[PDB]
Amino acid sequence: LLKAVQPLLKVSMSMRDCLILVLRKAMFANQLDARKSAVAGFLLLLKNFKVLYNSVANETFCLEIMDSLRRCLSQQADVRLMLYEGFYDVLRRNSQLANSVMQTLLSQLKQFYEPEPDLLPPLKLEACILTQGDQISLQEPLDYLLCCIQHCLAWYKNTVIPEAFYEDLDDILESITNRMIKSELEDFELDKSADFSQSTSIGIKNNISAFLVMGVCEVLIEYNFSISSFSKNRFEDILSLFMCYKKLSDILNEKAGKAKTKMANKTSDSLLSMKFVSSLLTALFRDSIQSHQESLSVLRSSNEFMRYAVNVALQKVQQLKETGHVSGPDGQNPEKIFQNLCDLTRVLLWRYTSIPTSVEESGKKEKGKSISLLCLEGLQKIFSAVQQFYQPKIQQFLRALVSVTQRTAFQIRQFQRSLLNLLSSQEEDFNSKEALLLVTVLTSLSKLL
Amino acid sequence: DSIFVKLLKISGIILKTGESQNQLAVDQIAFQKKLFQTLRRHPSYPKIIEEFVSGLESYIEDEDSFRNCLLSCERLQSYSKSLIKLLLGIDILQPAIIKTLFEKLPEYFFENKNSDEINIPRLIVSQLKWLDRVVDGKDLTTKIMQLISIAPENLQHDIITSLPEILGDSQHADVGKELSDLLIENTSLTVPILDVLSSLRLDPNFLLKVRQLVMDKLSSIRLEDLPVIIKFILHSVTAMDTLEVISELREKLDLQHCVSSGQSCIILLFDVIKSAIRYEKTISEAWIKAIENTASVSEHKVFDLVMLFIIYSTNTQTKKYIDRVLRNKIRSGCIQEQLLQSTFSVHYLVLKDMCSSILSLAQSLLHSLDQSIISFGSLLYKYAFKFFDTYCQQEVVGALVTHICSG
Repeated sequence: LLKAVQPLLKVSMSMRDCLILVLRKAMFANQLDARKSAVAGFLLLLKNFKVLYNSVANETFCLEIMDSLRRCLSQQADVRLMLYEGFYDVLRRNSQLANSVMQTLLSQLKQFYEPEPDLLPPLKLEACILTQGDQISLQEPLDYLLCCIQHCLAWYKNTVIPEAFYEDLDDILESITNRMIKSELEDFELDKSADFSQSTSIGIKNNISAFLVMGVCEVLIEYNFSISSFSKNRFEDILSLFMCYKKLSDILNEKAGKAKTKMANKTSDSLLSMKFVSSLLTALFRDSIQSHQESLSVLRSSNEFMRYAVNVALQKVQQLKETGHVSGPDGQNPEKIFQNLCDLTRVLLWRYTSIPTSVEESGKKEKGKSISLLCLEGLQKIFSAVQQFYQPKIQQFLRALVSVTQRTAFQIRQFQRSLLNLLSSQEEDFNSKEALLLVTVLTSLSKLL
Repeated sequence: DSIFVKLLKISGIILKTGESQNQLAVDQIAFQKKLFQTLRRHPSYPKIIEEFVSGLESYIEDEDSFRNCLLSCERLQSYSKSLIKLLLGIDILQPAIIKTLFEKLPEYFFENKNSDEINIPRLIVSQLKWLDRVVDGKDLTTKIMQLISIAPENLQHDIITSLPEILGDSQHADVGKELSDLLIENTSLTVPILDVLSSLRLDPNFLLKVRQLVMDKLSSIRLEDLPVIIKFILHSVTAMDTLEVISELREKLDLQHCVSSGQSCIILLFDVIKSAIRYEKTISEAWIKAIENTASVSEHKVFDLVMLFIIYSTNTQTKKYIDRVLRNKIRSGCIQEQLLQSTFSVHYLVLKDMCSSILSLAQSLLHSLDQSIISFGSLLYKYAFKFFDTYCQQEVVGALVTHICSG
């Protein structure tokens, strides 16, 4: 509604001042949709109201709004979340605020930050939790917050410069990362002191804290990768972070192996942008550059990592099939998504084609979750998701990789010969699933001919 | 002269004598951050705040100077928020300011509406409204509830009606309990508690407790209080206590013992009903089906039909369930004239607005067979035309000649 309306509120002053009046009557309301629609309205004002009529009439006013949003930040979790998600969009649309905006979140973080080294659990995690009457709840999603920070800050360094907050934040995240490397779950009081009992208030708290921890780690992974021109110490740090992350995930598998499988909260979506994941696989499979390769040979080693960082692309495309949108930055600018889907397709074709399953050296346990298989699974889901949503850009799709059809046929034949080889090879324990979804892929592809 | 007024003058605000609204030389946030950063960069940053508060409290010892410190600031670039609220957004002065603000006010509980009919207690609570930040709730929570406990009836009632904008998610639930201690304390004070508590985040269990503490005291009440009570009740219900509470309510009520404050406050009751029926279909469908299930007893009363008309007008979507319920209802020797008589004889101002609602019902009735149907739809026109405006009458006859030329 307000996406439609607002071009009125460029002109009118009375309606503007009545809208904002209602938005500030709503943030202090009991029903939940009041808070959230109040934030939403606010951000949309903040967006289109000016880029920087008289600019002096707007800057003060938006600052007034953001002084108001420091209230909502004192309110329940999702209301904070919605901010954190929207602020990247704000800054891409309205650059001039950066010096203020960072501080709004910086101070929000500073209730948790502990800027004394030789203190190992380097954040306050009992500030992000609320217990009353034995009702135990999250407040302050710190993970999404850090995500917001990372994204805004990288974008800042990227475009804004071509001023002390960010020159600090560099060393802030550095110290946080180093402290994060060598905090080993007993500064967090995890795994043995607690047993993630979904019954007990304490095991509940543990569950929640752990999710937060893993989210934090994921963001820091994105940051460490982004910083360098592929310097090796940061990549070792990324591996160690991931090793703690996976340690937490398999702790939960131990804890989610016992109870019935209605804890589908483990698959809580990653805080990695589609963009970064595209760039990561691009750099894993189609990078032969010696100057970088010494670092990539480190990640390329740790297979578990390599399959983490595919399962992601699966969760992202699966978000694109269930909903029209994804979580991250530029998670609704569909051309961005179409770019990132093309630039996943490209790499997975490279991998799947060049290197089949029959070169495997892992054995029976990883043969149920082998990597090339998952490249293909994503390919099936991409092809399905595109034909659903991005119909008219299918010629654009393929020039990536003459009509629709020659492109289509050349793609088909690779799977065709692959399955033929698959059948002709054996009958004992032929890979049911691989076949099944090769066929499914071809099924999808058919519907362009 | 003092560090207080001098740093005011530095920060871009003028302190005048106490005759006129104070001024401001810059934007509001410019002034606020200049004050904040100037005290920070000033050495002994902790203890300069003591000199600040001492200078201020020594200045506002005069009634009019105090009032002008509280009055709106005059903008050049032409009105804004007051000086004291522009200090109240400042988090570092905030606790000391709130302390001293709560401190001296009991000199004024008899010196109310001093000069220009301004409730200085209402001025000082109106400093604490739409606070975009609160730094310590529980000190304020203790202070506010005790200061309410000491206060007189009218003033503390005004304070009660102004709390929830002040309060945070840190301090709702606990004050929910203390307000029930106030609920029990006086029968004079029961209703603005319900206003507040309705407007708060509170658990459904304490909410259900106080809901029963209301529902036992339904028929023991005057009319004046009921719409704000009922509004609270309309957003106190669960999804599962809906049929039970509608039945409880509907069987419990009078609407006739109250029967020009009566018809006015019943219109407000019905406006409260209009606000709650519109979207909360878990109550509207609950209501429809709570009355269709009491189609056995023909002793179901005005309120059952008033609700039929209001909800038929209200929801485009649930029209036909109402349609079918009434076509079965009418057939049983239930809904009859005498109900319609008193309905339109007293409850006309509510349905005065809902002319075309009635007329659509009538039109939909007269189409079918079962002359009971047709009889009742005609009686509808008669009484509707009788007690309503000349516009309504014009509309009726238009509709009638339409049914004539057409059907």
